[PDB]
Amino acid sequence: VFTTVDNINLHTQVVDMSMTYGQQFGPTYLDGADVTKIKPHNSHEGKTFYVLPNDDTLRVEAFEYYHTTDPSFLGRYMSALNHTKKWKYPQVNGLTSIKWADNNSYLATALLTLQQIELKFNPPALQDAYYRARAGEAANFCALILAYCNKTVGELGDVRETMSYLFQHANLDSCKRVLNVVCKTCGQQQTTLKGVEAVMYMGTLSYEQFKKGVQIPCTCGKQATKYLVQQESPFVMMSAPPAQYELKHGTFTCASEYTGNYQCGHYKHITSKETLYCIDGALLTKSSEYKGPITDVFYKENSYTTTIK
Ligand SMILES: CO/N=C(/c1ccc2cc(OC)ccc2c1)[C@@H]1CCCN([C@H]2CC[C@@H](O)CC2)C1
Ligand SMILES: [Cl-]
Ligand SMILES: [Zn+2]
Ligand SMILES: [Zn+2]
Repeated sequence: VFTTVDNINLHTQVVDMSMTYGQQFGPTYLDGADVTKIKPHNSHEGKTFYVLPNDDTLRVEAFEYYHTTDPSFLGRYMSALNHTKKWKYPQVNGLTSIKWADNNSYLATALLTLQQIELKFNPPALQDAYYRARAGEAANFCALILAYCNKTVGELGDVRETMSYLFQHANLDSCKRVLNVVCKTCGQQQTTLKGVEAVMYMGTLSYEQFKKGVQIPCTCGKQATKYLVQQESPFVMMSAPPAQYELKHGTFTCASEYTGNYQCGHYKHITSKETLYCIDGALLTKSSEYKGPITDVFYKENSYTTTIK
């Protein structure tokens, strides 16, 4: 029998049927399933089991693969894998999606988004899982996302919360956003964001509107105008409270629709390819135009410098 924490460095161990896996190894999982209360079977010899990082070597390996120090991570990860592996991951419109189960609509929408933006995860667990998931095997990636976000299967989620959590574990250091807020009493004031903060915004969905200028409260009492001075990033995420919004073809990359409230709701994913495709888990519907309660819109960027002198 073998044990590991990353499924990359494996360790050979001893087969003894009298003691539960929990008494010999500690908490043990086989392909997600909690076998801690189980004693070893004759058919298990040679398989790979996961265990918690109790050995100092396993601590190091788990940190290098998952980029977290949380001891419970693996536990949570494995618990999530017990469900994500049962889900169906149909190909829909050239992307990997999830047939609806366990309120996963936010997860399916985040999954489709991740497959359409240029992102480079730093943790190897995530890089490996990402490439597997882009090809259709997305159980591990979804379990890892649930784990990194401290969400459980069935638990309610926000697509923006998920994307932001994950961006933290991505190489966005080269990203840069220069803004300029212009109040008529306070004057002009410029700011520069780098990293994760440069690729997200909250307040408006329209990126063209962010470039033209958006009204925001100022402390003096007036409304100030914030406009985008410079964007250096592979993508940009714009969020806003759900509202009826008209997605025009060729003007965005993809978008999150949300119907419902803080208690109960359902997420749909819209993407602009050669026309507007609406991916509701395993369901797909095409349309030339789309109007819906949008809350996230994702745009592609390379380098932008404002024309406002
Ligand atoms: C009722 O939804 N309102 C929302 C909201 C509010 C204010 C916002 C302000 C923004 O900045 C200007 C940007 C985005 C905003 C989004 C979200 C969007 C939909 C998904 N989440 C989940 C959160 C966990 C659980 O409660 C289920 C819903 C709620
Ligand atoms: Cl409802
Ligand atoms: Zn002011
Ligand atoms: Zn309800």
